[PDB]
Amino acid sequence: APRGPHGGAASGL
Amino acid sequence: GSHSMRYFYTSVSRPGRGEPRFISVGYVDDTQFVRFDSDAASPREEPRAPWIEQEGPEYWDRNTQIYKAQAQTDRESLRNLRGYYNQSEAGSHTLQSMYGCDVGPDGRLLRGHDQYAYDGKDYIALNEDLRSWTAADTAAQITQRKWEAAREAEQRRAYLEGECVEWLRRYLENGKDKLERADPPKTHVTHHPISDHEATLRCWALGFYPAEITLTWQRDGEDQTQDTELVETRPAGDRTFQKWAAVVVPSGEEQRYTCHVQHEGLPKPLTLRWE
Amino acid sequence: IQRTPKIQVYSRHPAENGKSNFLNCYVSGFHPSDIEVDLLKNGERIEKVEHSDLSFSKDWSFYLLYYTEFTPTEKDEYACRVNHVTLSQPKIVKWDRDM
Repeated sequence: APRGPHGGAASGL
Repeated sequence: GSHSMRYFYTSVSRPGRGEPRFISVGYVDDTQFVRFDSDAASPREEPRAPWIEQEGPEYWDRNTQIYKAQAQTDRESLRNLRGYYNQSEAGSHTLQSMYGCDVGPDGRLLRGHDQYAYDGKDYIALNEDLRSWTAADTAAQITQRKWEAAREAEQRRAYLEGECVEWLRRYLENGKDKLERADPPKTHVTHHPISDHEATLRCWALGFYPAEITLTWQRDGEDQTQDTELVETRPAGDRTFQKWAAVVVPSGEEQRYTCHVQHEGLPKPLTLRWE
Repeated sequence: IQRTPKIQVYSRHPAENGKSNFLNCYVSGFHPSDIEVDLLKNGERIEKVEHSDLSFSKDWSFYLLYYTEFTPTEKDEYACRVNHVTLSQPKIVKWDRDM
């Protein structure tokens, strides 16, 4: 299963 | 033996032709098992291997939400990258993401990966320690500083050591008939006259899985790397792979040439000759 | 920086005249991902050709498999025709069952 965005406003480049 | 799980994300901008397309494919070893495509009529994670079809509606729903969110995140990333390289809004660009885990026979984590490329070139990668990043250029250094500020690597590490390994273990269990099965190459040598004094010997390897294979020619027991034509390993469409290697040989000297095949489905390496 | 596609045209199984089989065109090593691939029977485009889901290699270059069911004969010529930004004209690779 893919990695979920639990962070989550900072996982972008 | 060793196994890997990998997700491959591709986001491609297309100014004037809508928002960027997001597509993800998931692999265990050389076996694709899921896909997602934002250009699909009703975008949803879809099964692409028989052993994943048993996952419940909760699985597909959760993962679908993850991909849609990721597509949005990637659109923001593409905007930022545009800025980082002083690029206009007119051109098309590509953001690729590749991540996952390698486990051994006991299912323990051997290695984690989490990296990115922009317009085909390495951009940033999580280091083997899963705690720090390597940036390829001054643009990626901005991403690096941002992710350090956010302690992003800790989330990546948590996935790689946790959920990634456990899902891979599960998939290996459920798909073991295929995923834990090596199919050895079927091999033969063909002979093709080039001219009165020369002919091609071509060594074939067909129907093998996984794709990793070593296929070499020797003349008098000496490797012929420079004089061997070696095609890229190619998919047959039935899960298996194909490859061949060819050498040009002087007429009458055919028996001095041997083809050597190494594959994990082969207990000992094969040695073949013409006829 | 762009990368031009490598192209291989080949059958799923060793070709036998009269026996059903699958004709493959494998395009790989290219960047960017947009690419157009046709399978040709005697110079004309084969309809409803399927392809794999877009994926890429460790060096970030893309690959796709295009495929269709075929029954090879000694008469019929098959080919793959590929277009990509890196190519000025379409590139045609003929199916040679020895390769």
